[PDB]
Amino acid sequence: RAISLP
Amino acid sequence: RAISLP
Amino acid sequence: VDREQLVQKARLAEQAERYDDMAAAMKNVTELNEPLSNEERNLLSVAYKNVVGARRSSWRVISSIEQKTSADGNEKKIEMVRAYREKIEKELEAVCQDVLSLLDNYLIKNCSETQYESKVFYLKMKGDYYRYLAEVATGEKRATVVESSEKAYSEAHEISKEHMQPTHPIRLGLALNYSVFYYEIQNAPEQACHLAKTAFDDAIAELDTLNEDSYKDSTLIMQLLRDNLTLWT
Amino acid sequence: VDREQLVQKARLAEQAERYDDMAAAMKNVTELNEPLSNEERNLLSVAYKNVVGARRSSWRVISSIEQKTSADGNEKKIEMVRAYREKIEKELEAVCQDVLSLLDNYLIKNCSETQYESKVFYLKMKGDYYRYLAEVATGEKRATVVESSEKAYSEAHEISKEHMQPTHPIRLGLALNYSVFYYEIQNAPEQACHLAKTAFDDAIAELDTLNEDSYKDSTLIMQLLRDNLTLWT
Repeated sequence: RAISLP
Repeated sequence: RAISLP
Repeated sequence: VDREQLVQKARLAEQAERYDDMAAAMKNVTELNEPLSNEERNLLSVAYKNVVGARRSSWRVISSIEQKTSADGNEKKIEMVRAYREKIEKELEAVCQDVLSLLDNYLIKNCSETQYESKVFYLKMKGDYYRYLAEVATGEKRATVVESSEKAYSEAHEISKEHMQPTHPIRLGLALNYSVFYYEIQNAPEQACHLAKTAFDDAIAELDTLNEDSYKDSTLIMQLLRDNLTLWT
Repeated sequence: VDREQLVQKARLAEQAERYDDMAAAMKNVTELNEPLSNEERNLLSVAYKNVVGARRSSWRVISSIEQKTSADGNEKKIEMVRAYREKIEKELEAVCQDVLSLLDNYLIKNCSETQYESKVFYLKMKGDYYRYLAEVATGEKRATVVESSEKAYSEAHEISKEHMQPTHPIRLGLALNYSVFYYEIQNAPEQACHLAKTAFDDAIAELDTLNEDSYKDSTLIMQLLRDNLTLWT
């Protein structure tokens, strides 16, 4: 759900 | 560039 | 040794996008020397299609760069791009040989006279995987695998013409791939167009022979035939 | 083969989407015990991010299926879904341990006092790869890797606060991942929000300090901070 660094 | 069966 | 677990493995591996595991499970199923159900056939095909597919896609990217840097004129870099291309080729060829061995020694061998669907499906795979070998082969080696590809498709087409309705997905899919073979591999655009147009036209003539079970799959392959035809003309 | 060839192999492998080959190349580069350029750091990071990424994605799919079939109550199926999850975990853990070893033995070790950017980058990776271990760990094993992740992010945060502008991509990217750690791993949503809001506000206050070489990476991360904030509230 939360997005980390691509 | 022709497409074969997926 | 539980055939149902191996199939379940294959279904799991497909969902987790682990195509080597999926291929290994389905190879193991095939090695039990008993016929494959329709679902099992597709599981085997999807698995190896992805395993070989990733190498085909890598080879195209690499070849494409090899071309540009080859023109650029820097050896050290060219040697390494070329070596890398070869490494991927060897992988690709090993996968094709693996599939072909399953096809020749298990799958095609164990089809009875009346299992037309399966014979066509498998002979088409045999054509496809020799075609994949053809994509990367040069010289005499290319000629050999091209002949083998042609002989597999040719036989599959005979059986399909005689025993399957023009709208049958497997027959349509063979026409699709066989025509692609004609165009890209044999550089025979006329023959390729003729095959795709005939297959398309014949399916249209007998359009009412569609069962709701096949409607979606047949109409979609038909679009692909037309798409290829539009491109080729 | 020269350092230069290994780096070029990494670039080729990246274009071919062969992330194992990319990781192996960059691993060899690291083992030459010389610092990594900016491009080389990113190459190392993108490589392992994809290698581990494919396992994390597979683990989530399998875990999600395990929960549904677990509820279903068929032991044979449960056992093998479970075993499959464990097999993927072992792979994922091996990849994380491989990276962490590179970070501890080579990359962080070789950072001089003034190489602040490098230190933060590497300590952020250290936090990330312990975080990935924490994703699949339970019990005391989980507690240990969570401590380790926290330690790495924490140090990276002190160095970035002291030595980098609020708009610096690497500082922003750390605030992003560290806040995710707070939310998903520590189950500390207030701490998560505070970190992401502070980092975003601080970057906006000093937004005049973007440089034409970094604005793009920096602005992309600011969106992501806000995106997470929106979701968390």
